Amino acid sequence: GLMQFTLPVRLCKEIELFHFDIGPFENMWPGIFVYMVHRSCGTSCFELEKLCRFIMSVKKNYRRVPYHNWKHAVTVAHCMYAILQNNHTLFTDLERKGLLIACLCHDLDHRGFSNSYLQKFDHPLAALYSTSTMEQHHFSQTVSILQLEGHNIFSTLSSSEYEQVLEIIRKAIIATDLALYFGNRKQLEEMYQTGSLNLNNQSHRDRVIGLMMTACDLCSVTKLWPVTKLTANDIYAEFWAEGDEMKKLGIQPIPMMDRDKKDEVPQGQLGFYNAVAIPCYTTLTQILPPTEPLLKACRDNLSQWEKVIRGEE
Ligand SMILES: Cn1ncc(C(=O)N2CCC2)c1C(=O)Nc1cccc(-c2nc3ccccc3o2)c1
Ligand SMILES: [Mg+2]
Ligand SMILES: [Zn+2]
Repeated sequence: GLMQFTLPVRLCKEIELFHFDIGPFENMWPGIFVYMVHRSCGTSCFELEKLCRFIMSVKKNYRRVPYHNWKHAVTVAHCMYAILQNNHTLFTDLERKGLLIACLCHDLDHRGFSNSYLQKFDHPLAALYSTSTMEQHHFSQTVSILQLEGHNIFSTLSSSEYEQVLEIIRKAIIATDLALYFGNRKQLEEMYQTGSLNLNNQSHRDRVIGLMMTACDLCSVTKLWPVTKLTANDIYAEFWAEGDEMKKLGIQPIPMMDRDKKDEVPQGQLGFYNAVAIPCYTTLTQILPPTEPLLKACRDNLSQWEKVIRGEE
């Protein structure tokens, strides 16, 4: 009850910044996450014994893949923490509880393959969930872990509060389907420009939490250049393995996934920064002004990729 988590000085300060890197010491990631829940939500919102057991079960259900691993889960949760901390008064007690858990759980049991590859492979998950395949599975894995003995971190919520938090978590995890991001951002852009955006409209909140989820999920593009550049290696390690599996099924992969077209990576990052990242953090900064450091860091990284192309690195 009086058991406060404390970080070493440099972490205590740097963890409040959007561009914080959680570091290569795995055994500290759980304490980093509790620290973020305690400061974001209160030291009262979860039973520590249940939270710790929830976190360790969630960790055990991430796989040893190069990118969509336990470190991605905690990085994405840290990005959400930064947003919530910079937008204190805009979010309810339940949204703060739900969204950090959503971020930790958002890629549970990811095998390092896209929804596309599952569909072309004819994976059982593709038959069970026709759209947002992996994301309905991640949500499904989250409920499973929540139903383990001694793992219900929401035990002291009412029936209605419990259904609300699981609904926040479900929508939050589905929104990490980047196929859904494009229309969600276009609608938020229109609603912001015409002035119809209303944070008391529940369907409007849903959309704003969706864009935050996309923003946190993509947050490798908002780190310092060395973190961004080295995360891109892990991202492409998975992409190229998927490309290999596409060729094994008799299908030429898109160039993004073809390790033969490794040369085209820098131009591919430009496309992604221009088509996805910059629009995402632009719309997010318009709706939530204090998230502007994500946009600025993203722009800096775009400029760094332009320098790679111009043979300056
Ligand atoms: C940095 N980052 N962070 C998350 C993701 C992402 O999309 N994820 C889905 C699971 C994480 C990415 C990312 O880089 N996406 C991306 C998007 C569109 C195109 C390209 C691209 N690269 C190419 C290289 C050579 C030729 C053509 C190429 O096209 C790359
Ligand atoms: Mg995902
Ligand atoms: Zn993710």
